[PDB]
Amino acid sequence: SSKAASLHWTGERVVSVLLLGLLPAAYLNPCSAMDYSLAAALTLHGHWGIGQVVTDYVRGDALQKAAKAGLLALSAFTFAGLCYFNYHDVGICKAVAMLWKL
Amino acid sequence: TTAKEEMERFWNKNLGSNRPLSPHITIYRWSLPMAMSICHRGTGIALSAGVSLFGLSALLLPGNFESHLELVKSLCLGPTLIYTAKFGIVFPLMYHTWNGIRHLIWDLGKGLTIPQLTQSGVVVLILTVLSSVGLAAM
Amino acid sequence: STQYPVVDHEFDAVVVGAGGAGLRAAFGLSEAGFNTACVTKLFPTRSHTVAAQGGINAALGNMEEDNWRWHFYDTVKGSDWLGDQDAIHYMTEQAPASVVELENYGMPFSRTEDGKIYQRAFGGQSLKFGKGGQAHRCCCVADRTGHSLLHTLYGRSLRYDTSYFVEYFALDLLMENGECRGVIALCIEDGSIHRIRARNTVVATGGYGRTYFSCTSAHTSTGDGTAMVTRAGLPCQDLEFVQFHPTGIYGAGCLITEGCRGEGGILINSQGERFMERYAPVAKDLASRDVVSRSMTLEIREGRGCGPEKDHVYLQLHHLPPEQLAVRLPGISETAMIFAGVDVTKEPIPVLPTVHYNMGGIPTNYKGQVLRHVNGQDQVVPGLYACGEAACASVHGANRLGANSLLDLVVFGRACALSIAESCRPGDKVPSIKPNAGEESVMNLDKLRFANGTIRTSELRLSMQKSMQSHAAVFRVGSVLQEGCEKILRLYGDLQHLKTFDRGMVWNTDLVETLELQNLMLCALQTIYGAEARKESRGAHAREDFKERVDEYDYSKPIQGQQKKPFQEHWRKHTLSYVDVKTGKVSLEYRPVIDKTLNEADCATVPPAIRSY
Amino acid sequence: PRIKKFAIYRWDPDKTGDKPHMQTYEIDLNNCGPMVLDALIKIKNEIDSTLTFRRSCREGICGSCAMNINGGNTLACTRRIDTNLDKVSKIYPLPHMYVIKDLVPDLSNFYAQYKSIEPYLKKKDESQEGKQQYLQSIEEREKLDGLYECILCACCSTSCPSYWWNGDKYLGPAVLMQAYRWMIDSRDDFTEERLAKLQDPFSLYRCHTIMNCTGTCPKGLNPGKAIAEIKKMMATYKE
Ligand SMILES: *Cc1cc2c(cc1C)nc1c(=O)[nH]c(=O)nc-1n2C[C@H](O)[C@H](O)[C@H](O)COP(=O)(O)OP(=O)(O)OC[C@H]1O[C@@H](n2cnc3c(N)ncnc32)[C@H](O)[C@@H]1O
Ligand code: HEM
Ligand SMILES: COC1=C(OC)C(=O)C(CC=C(C)C)=C(C)C1=O
Ligand code: SF4
Ligand code: F3S
Ligand code: FES
Repeated sequence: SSKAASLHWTGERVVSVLLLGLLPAAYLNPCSAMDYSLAAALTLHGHWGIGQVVTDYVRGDALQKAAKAGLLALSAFTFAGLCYFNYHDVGICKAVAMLWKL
Repeated sequence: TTAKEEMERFWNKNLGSNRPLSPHITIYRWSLPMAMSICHRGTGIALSAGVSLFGLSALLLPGNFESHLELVKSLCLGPTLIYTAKFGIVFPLMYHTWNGIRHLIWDLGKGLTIPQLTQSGVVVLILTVLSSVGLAAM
Repeated sequence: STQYPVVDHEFDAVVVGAGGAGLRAAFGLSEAGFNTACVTKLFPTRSHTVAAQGGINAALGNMEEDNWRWHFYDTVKGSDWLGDQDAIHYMTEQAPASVVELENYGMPFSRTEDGKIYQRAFGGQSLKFGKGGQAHRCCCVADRTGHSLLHTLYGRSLRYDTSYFVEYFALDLLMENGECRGVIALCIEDGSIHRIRARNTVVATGGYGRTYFSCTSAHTSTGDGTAMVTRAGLPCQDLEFVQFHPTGIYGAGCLITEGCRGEGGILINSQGERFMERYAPVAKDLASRDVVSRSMTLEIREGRGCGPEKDHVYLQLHHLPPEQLAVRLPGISETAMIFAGVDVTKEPIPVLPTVHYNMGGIPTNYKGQVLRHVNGQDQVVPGLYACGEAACASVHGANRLGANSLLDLVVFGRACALSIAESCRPGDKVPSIKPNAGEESVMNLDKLRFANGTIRTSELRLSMQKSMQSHAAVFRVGSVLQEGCEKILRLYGDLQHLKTFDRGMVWNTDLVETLELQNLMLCALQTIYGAEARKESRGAHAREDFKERVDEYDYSKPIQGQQKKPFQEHWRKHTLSYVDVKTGKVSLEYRPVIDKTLNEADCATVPPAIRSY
Repeated sequence: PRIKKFAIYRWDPDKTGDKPHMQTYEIDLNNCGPMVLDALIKIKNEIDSTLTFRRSCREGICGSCAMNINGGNTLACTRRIDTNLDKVSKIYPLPHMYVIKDLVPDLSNFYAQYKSIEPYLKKKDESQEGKQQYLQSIEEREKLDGLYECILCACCSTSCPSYWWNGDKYLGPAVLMQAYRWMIDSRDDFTEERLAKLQDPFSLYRCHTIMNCTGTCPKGLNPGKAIAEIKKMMATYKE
């Protein structure tokens, strides 16, 4: 049968190592590219993360279903908001930089 | 009777009864690992909240990032506060980062022994502090 | 009464006890297609067989060439000829198939380089009929064979439709006109009463070592099954032959497998002598349990103890490679440390002969059917079987050969299931039951439930244990024995002055431990009485008055010109005991031991010879 | 004279309106055994025989003792009492479980869970079973050491926060490790289907590698280390 649970588990580890290689990468080479992939991994990883906290603590078909739904929203508005920022603004990298020499 | 029917019987019997649940978190002995497990969540949660707040703010609030920064520069920013706030942000990120590396190593199936466990915990804790103070001055 | 509503269940067969024997009997009955119920007062896996460490005997021939017949010989001899040879034939011939069955079920046996079950040396087991040398047929799972045997059997049982009544206390057999109709039990969870009736009942309730003060057995070994048979007016056999195990920590009485000795370890007295070489040259440290302990127990008398009060001895393993004690005796290293605080790899363990196994129990057929004695003849009790330590098919006779009990468990557990499968069909008419069947049991329950007497259950039990410990130990004599009988019959009287405190319906361990006391008493009465009457020395039963092996003939010298003593003139016979539940009066009789095997051509009878290792 | 104080959880199902509470007992350690179970048995036989708890082997291999002693799940019969008369021992039932009475928990779900992984040997061809001993090199056999010694006491599972919150769908350490026991037995032929049974979000994946299970096993075993081995197998088996 399908190995959905197992694949999702691996998926998480993968973006976990990816988001691990990005932080350094983004320091050594700040650029618009980095700011996007950094937004992708940052939001995905976080989406799957809160996901686990939800399935863990929210008991009931009613609630979990909703919770998962509201989580997806927050994630969507989060990735979009970050991409907006990278487009119509400084970009997370330069924002961090700026924010630091302050 | 099957495994499933046995489970159904179990819940039907206990939920509908005056049987109390024995205490847990209130009595179980805290351990470094258990504590560091909690913090991983807490930080992951706090960290995600921050990132979301940065992205949503970028969509609803007016002005560019600079309008926001200059906005803070002219806020009497005390040096022994700009560093504090800068540390508070670096702390949970670093902790979660190092502990996360530890978590990954475990998935490879390494270091899963009580002895090895405490060592790595101490290490992860030390690296946290170092990289935090370190970054709060970069 | 009727304050306890009763629930009526109906099955094809019922098994009381989920130890090795019970478990094997239960799933074997289901595997055969019978709607089987299995009543146990403990979670199956908590059963005593889990504590078993040694191994299970079987002439598989993995270590060297072997012959189950040599296993047969060794066993009948080790019984001091009080063992029924037909049953011993059945057991040793079936052993190989029974052990391979366990391995095929998934038992994680320790392996050899050929990838076969690893077997090892053990107490008095030879080759070529006591001529070919030390044998190696003790199959084992490291040092936790019992634990693994019970778990794999339990696991295997999950595969079938057997209804397991967990944590249910069997009160009495449902008897009707000399025929068994099932059992009546107390559901410990809610205090309710259940009458599980069936066409066949199998009793595999274990032994009753707890009748004593110091024993290797669990707090749950209370002879509850023996007591039921006794309450039905049925006989119990050879209850006097109580096996004292050599190695038992001076402390709590916990056991250190005899496998230690078979693996290489030795026994040492205070002076440092390997006495088990003085009392028995050839077999030495690795001889019959009854002799080896009789030795040590003696050395303590001469004044050669190995600790403060010089009351015990010292088991050694030190000279064995630290790795070997890790691959062969890892289980004893743990408890040796935990209960003694020792590093076996560099120090000998403190052991002392303590009660261990019960050869006596419910009289059985080699097919597991319970026997009663009528006009000096055996008679099968319709719909009633027994197997395991609680049973006395008597394959152990006057003395159990080490590693033969786990075998017994599996073999006769299977035999019971097979005799039922071969004698009837699932769905057959399940016997009627009077609407008041079990009333006596419930009343006795209700009685102790609210007992407002003067003696505390624990107080009484303690009186019985220390009395047995002092009057019926490794050595005995009429004086010491008779004082014990009246001493124990006195305590039996006190069962009416007992005080209980807990009075709820849920988990009344107060009530059950008391019910268990009633059971332990019936067993002690039969043990001490049958012991006083047996004026001879055979196997574990050693009398100072009579250090003789009184047989039909004098098997030392020749036989032909000699005359055969009348049956009631010798002691080569099983003791049958009864007791008036109401007065505690012990009456006893005897029946012959079976000497013929199942087939002279395939396995010859072994005539009584002189006892020696 | 050496008096030791004992605070013990209590609750009578047959005492209308009773509510969980601690009852303290005192015991002269010179008139007692070295283990916690000895104390329990002692206050059971002399002070209050209404004190209920499971026990049997008092040797540490049956698993009947499982209970929380001073914040830790272990075996009362192996955990030696703290001779520090200044400290008062705290005995509670296994964590987050329905109490039937006093120190006695309902382990029905626990057992049921064990049954669901089919803890027995499964061959594709059972037509020849019972006639010959299956072969297994001592190498393949060593892989079971540390797995088969499980006593099923439930200390581990009952110490896992994930089992505390989702014990209904999360199998727990104890069961997971036995499933692993069967997964790596060279003689079993259903490895692939045993892993497939864990393809959902609860059975296995509620484990977040907290490690309390391993940190509390009375037998020094390592459930967590085994849960991780299953996880690796789960992400690399084919079909
Ligand atoms: C004590 C002991 C014995 C032992 C051993 C180690 C120890 C510490 N090591 C052995 C070894 O290495 N090799 C060997 O050949 N024998 C060894 N032994 C002796 C042997 O293990 C025992 O004789 C045997 O295990 C007894 O098995 P059996 O199946 O007959 O009995 P049990 O496991 O003790 O289980 C009793 C069952 O009956 C149920 N029960 C008891 N009373 C009731 C009541 N009243 N109502 C309902 N059920 C009841 C129990 O719950 C249990 O399931
Ligand atoms: C330095 C890079 C990072 C690494 C290596 C990393 C690694 C991990 C790992 C391995 C886990 C799984 C833990 C488990 O098994 O339960 C995890 C969980 C999580 N992470 Fe990260 N992470 C990183 C950065 C971040 C960031 C920046 C955020 C914030 C947006 C975040 C938020 C979370 C959350 C919310 C969880 C869920 C924890 C839970 O299951 O309760 N992580 N991370
Ligand atoms: C991350 O895993 C953990 C939890 O989630 C399952 C907890 O709730 C908790 C509990 C905290 C409060 C006291 C209920 C702990 C300690 C933990 O380690
Ligand atoms: S692993 Fe350890 S704690 Fe968990 S039941 Fe098996 S014995 Fe107990
Ligand atoms: S505590 Fe649990 S969460 Fe995993 S490691 Fe042990 S199963
Ligand atoms: S009673 Fe058996 S393990 Fe503690």
